[PDB]
Amino acid sequence: NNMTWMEWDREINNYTSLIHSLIEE
Amino acid sequence: NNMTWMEWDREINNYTSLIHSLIEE
Amino acid sequence: NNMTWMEWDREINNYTSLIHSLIEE
Amino acid sequence: NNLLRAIEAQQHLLQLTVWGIKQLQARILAVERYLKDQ
Amino acid sequence: NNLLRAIEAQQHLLQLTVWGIKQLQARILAVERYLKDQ
Amino acid sequence: NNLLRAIEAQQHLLQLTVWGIKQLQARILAVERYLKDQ
Repeated sequence: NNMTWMEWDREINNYTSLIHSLIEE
Repeated sequence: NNMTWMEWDREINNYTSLIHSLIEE
Repeated sequence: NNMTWMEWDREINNYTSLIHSLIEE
Repeated sequence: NNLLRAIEAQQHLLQLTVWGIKQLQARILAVERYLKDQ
Repeated sequence: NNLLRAIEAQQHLLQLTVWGIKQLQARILAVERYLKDQ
Repeated sequence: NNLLRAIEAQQHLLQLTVWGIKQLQARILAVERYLKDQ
């Protein structure tokens, strides 16, 4: 949209870190 | 398979709308 | 990483078969 | 509640991967066409 | 039951994104090879 | 427990699809640049 590949990377990483914590907890 | 990009789009959209409702409910 | 497309295919297939069994059970 | 939160976040990841696949399908089709036209 | 249904539908989405990535890997490899061969 | 195991395995699938999309974005950008440079 406004989406760039640098922003896409940041958002993938953010959501992946969250899911890791949710799954561990 | 027979899969086209127009069909791929329709199926992504269909499954995404379903998941949204399941998650809200 | 060391990742190749032949290994990528094998791992996708392995995780997909597992999820199928978990969902059925 | 952790599993619902995980599925919500995974859905956001899937939407990001669909955006990226659609960007790449349009860019490879552009390149295919450019080469055909040359 | 809503979460099981969500995971089933998400699995179908993941299969669609794998189909699309494999289509694009074969098409970019074709283009790479075409350019090497030129 | 089956649903937690499903989400863990689905996360591994999503990581694989992100690896593949990043490989293809770098390869189509390389090809775009090569054609611009020609």
